[PDB]
Amino acid sequence: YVKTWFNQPGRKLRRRQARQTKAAKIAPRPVEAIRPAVKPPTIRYNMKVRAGRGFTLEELKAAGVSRRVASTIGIPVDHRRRNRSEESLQRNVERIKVYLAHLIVFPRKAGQPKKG
Amino acid sequence: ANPRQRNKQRSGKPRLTRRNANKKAKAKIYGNFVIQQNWDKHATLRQNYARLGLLATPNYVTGGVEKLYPDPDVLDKEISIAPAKTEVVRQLEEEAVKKAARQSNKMLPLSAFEHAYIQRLINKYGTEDFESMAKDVKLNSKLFNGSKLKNLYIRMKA
Amino acid sequence: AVSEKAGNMCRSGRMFAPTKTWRKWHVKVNQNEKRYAIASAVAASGVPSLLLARGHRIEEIPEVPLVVDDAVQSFQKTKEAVALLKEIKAYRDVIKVANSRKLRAGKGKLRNRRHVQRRGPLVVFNEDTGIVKAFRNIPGVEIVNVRRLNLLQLAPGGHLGRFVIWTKSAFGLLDSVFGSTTEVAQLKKNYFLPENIISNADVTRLINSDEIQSIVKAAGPSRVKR
Amino acid sequence: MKFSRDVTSSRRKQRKAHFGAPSSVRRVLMSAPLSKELREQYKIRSLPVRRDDQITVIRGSNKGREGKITSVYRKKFLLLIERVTREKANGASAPVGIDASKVVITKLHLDKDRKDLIVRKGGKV
RNA sequence: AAAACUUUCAGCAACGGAUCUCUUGGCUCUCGCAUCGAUGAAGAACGCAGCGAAAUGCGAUACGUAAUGUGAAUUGCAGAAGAAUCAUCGAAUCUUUGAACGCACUGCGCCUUUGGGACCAAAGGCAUGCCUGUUUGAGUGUCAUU
RNA sequence: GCGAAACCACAGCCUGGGGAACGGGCCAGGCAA
RNA sequence: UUGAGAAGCUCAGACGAGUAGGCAGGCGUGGAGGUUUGUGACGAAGCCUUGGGCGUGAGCCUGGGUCGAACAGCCUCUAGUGCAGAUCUUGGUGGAAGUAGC
RNA sequence: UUUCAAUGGCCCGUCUUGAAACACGGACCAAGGAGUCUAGCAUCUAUGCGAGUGUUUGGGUGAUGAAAACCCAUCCGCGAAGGUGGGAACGCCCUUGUGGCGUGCACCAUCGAAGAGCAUAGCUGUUGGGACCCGAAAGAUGGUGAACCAUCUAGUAGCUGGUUCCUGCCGAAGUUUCCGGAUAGCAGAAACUCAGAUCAGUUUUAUGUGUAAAAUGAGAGUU
RNA sequence: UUGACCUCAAAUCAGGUAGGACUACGCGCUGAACAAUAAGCGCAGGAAAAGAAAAUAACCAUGAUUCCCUCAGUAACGGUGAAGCGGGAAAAGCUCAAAUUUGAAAUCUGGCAACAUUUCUUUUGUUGUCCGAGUUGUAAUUUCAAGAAGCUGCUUUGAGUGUAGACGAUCGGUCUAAGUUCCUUGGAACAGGACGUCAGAGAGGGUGAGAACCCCGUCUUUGGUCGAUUGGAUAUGCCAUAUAAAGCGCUUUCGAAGAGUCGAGUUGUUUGCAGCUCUAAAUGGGUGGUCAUCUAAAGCUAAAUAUUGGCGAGAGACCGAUAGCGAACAAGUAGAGUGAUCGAAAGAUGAAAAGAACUUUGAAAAGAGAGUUAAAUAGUACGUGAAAUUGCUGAAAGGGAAGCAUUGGAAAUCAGUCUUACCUGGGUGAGAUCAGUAGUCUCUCGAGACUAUGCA
Repeated sequence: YVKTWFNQPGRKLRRRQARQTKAAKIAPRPVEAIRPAVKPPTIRYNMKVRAGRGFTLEELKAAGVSRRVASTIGIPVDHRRRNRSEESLQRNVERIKVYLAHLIVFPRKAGQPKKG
Repeated sequence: ANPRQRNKQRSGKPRLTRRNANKKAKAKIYGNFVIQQNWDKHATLRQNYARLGLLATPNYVTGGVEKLYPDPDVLDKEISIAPAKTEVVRQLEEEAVKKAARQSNKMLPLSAFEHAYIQRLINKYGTEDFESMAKDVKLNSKLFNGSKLKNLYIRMKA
Repeated sequence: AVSEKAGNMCRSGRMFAPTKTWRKWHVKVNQNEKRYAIASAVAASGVPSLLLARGHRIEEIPEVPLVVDDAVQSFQKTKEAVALLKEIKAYRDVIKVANSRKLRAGKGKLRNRRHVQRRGPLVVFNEDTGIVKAFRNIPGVEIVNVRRLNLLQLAPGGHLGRFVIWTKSAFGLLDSVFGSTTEVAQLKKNYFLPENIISNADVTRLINSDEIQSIVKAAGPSRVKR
Repeated sequence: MKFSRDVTSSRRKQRKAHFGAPSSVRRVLMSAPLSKELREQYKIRSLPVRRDDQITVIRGSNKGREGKITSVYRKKFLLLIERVTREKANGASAPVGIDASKVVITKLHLDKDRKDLIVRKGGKV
């Protein structure tokens, strides 16, 4: 049982081509969703900062975005992560606020029945 | 090699060919017509998003971005938008305003049933004690609450 | 490779040591070795002797390194490139490569490897506006960007001294893509050009200078009589 | 140089295509040039051969001698020319074959389909 | 000692099929795509060409028809002049068999319909399990029920 | 007239001695047509 | 005095068996990038030949005869690279033998 | 070139055996035909960088094959954690030379208590992997009509037979000693320090055959 | 009794669906050698499986799964041999059971009727009615991330039908530059010389030898054009059953949570899993370190990943007819075997068949003349035609070998031949790099190439 990496330049170009069709389908929105900033859970890397999965419910409510719409404007949700330190709430709320600063939202046509 | 591959190589039937291989050609843009018009057909999406004033990824680039030329107390605060660095972003933003401008009439009128429904309540229980008029049941057939009765009162105005 | 299913001396047998696809095909070189080999490759394209000695027919080229202005990047027609090449007297290279188009020797040509010929001049540009589609059909003339110079194109066959025809915009970027022995290339991070074992590479000047020839002892005969 | 990945550059695959081609693909492989004055009259370079087309042989032992095309022998890529023959042993005539890219078309057989083909390729009569 | 015979070397002719050249083949890697069958698949057998030895192709509409094109050839001959041992292809055709299906495995049937010129023939179906439903009847049912 | 297989380094006078068989080749010999 | 392929040229002396084994320089084959502005229907490759040469040698260059479409020298890259044996694999062919014999 | 004349020369390879004797293998010719591919380790050398080092998981990019080249983000791996004399080299001289006066590297003696790697390529070595090639009854699974077939299988070997071009240099040991071995020894290969220094399958002189101190030669000793 | 409801059956009762094939990748059961190994069996897809924590961890804590890199040949075990961490690729979340709609089974298949609709007269729907299913529970609702209910006051909204254009995707046709000019050899010019042309086209192939310009193509094409077939958006027309339905907010009211399962003893298999013996709980239960985390026994789910098969495609420092597949061809073919199985050998005339008329001998087979061809030293036993091996001829040699080596001789045969040039003398005509000379061209005054003119 042996594996060869001859398709390594083939697979990389397939991935790039897979990104370009995604960009074609969804033009204005970025090819990647926003991710939060979290700290690795170990004494070795705890002083580091990296990306998370999504923004917890305290990070959404504090920033001012409901949890239902957040999934629609590209902000992802992590029901499992929680905020134990306020610096973790702060680094990710401002991460949301800077995102909503640059976020153009296209209006959608809405059904308007004659009566009500 | 295989029997199935080999019998149709000897036979006289033409091979079910497909001239599909178009290497190096990118996926043509559909969706937003504005960006399609300003989409260079040769540049990569990281290059075209940048040239168009759009972020391809709000998350950290995991690699080395091209250097073509030798380049020389707050939870209540809100970020006062981001001015567009390109015309094309302003084109996208301008359309957002106009689309919202058309969809401005979010107030709904009333149908006949709830129209006479609100008159019957209004002319009997005044116009201020909405809780009391929600407490009555002889005229409040559907047993609306005070909150929805006020909404109907506002909606009937215009 | 061969079919893994398919001794060595028997007819219709398993030849000794079945060729295996996991053989080592690609070879690692450190980057700072690759930049050194390519900075050296670029340096040796400015020395006319190493260009003739590689077979380049540049006996009438006005100047080495040969630099043109930015108007060559806006060419559109291959008549124009031949028009320019023939006024810089670099067309001897292309007329050499055309006459050198033999048919390969051996079982190579049975394998999509039909023809052979020399290498002509190399045109190093900075912007694509029609230069790449102008010169490309000219036999041998290869066009490669300044920022992605390739050792198989600056040192073909392993031999230094390919005839390069720079452009003005490309030549001016050379101070930024390679750097200097003191400063650093703006485009290649933290990269300094190599520093040599010696400064004056001409030894006959080192030896036959006064500062040495004034202190050496007497000279014997070059050939001693028997 | 080829750049499309839809085309191939293989001696083995291109020869497989050439000799594996059926007649409706062989009718384009057997084309012929046009005479210089006729080439510019219709502004077209080369047209596929056709029976009853007046042609002049340009290459080979039968260079120069003109005629028509009695029948196009597609399965071996040959043109049969009247009066361009060979004396067999038995005194009969085994007409030699000429390839379609050697002869030159002087007078075409004007069919309704040929006229449309001429005007289809930006030409005129 | 010459011939004969034996031996070496050269010329010439056989014998053999190496070498050299190639090459509609093999192998290897990458790449794109998602598609069999109870509406009878894969497989098998028997057939079929103006004549085929294999070989492909095709199914009594047999080396295929319809349709869309191309526009004059098939070719060892024949053969017609919308030709074509052509291409495309969305319509019909698609022998006996085979998961293989009436029972059997050659034969023997059954049922219904069509008809022939009451009987017979042809066609259609007549395989099992399971699922949803419809009708029919029955249980020693539970009742219901004056 | 039709016609093998086995076998095959190459051969084939011995006489003696040749130290290790040496005779099937080495040296002394005769023979050797 | 021209004798700097300084990896060159030149001078002097001694020395030379060889298994196991250690070290070094080369010759040859297929293909690969560079090159000879290389060779080739006025004859490539191959083949035979008591033609002529070169090298200690592996090997090489050439004449003649056949032959008919390709090939090579040089610098590097590379590997299914060099045969007298293996009761070696495959094909061919003899003696045995016109024998055993039918 | 064939042939003759005179002088000569026991069949080649293997194995055996000091050696042969041998016993093997060899009817002839052509072609095929056997240290290879790979991961790990250590060594030597070459190169790049050097308290650093390593782009190729991946991303960016590459219009002229785009599986190449070119570029770098976050990790990560491997590293990183004082006197005395003898001394290489140099200066000052100065009776110069001779030597002295010094400064003293690497290192070694002594008293003592101012990092050198990492990565790539090669060579040789070693361990695995089908493992230089060929050859031992198998066994097991599953089938077919005790037999037979197909695969697992590149099952197993200390053994057998074979393992392919040239020249040049060096060239043993063939066995002590303890104990299948670790030693040694011989041969090399490198690094050192000295010829004003040590030596010798040497010979004398002489003291009591040994030992110690003259000739004859050779540069000798270490790791 | 009637007749309901339950069961029981049958029918050629209508509408269905299952089987076999493939098997590279994939999910299970099962298995010996030599190891979840081959095999055996079972089931699938364009991927399969897995999957939104009864998951880590002890941190400033992370956050579905899958693959890659590292962690790491590490811990642990006793050589076997991981997992968090970290860094990358990709990302998307969800549906039930447990609630009384109870002020109204609000849900659904099937028959029939019209309305439509189409990759499509071959598809797929709606409306209406009737019948069944269903109260032993079908919809809405809610899934722990919560949420239900009352309240409040802000923000919201189509499972429609067209048309129109733009954009894309797949199939099809189509548009597309220049030598076959002169000279030589050849059967043939595609060659060699000469003069040209095109080039977004000097890839490759064909063509009577090496063709950018004769032919197919190639480049433009990361496209014009004409058709059809669809996809997600935009624009706009019409219709909207909204008395409705959501999000956030506030709660003096609430908050259901999957059993022969977990767990224990015990026995097999390879820690889990399986049988057997028992068999639970409700701040409980699992797992880690009195704490932290998680919330099993029900369900789905893209993409990242695999691919010796299938439908095609592009290439290669690959093999080049004893090779590369067993098969370049009649290749799993002939042929061998009762059978399962096994299984080959075999490529090349020439540009063109011009494949040898005809005469003649022979019963023919064939031979001899003769013909074709550039060539028959290409005659279908057909490219080149090596060695072994055999026949004929010429030569020398030839008392039980041969064989090779040295030295010659002889016969036979090749090597290689060269006075010719140099110097000097004169005459004769010249030219020039020379003119007690005149111009142009490219360079850097004078250095070249020349054009006149005279020949000192």
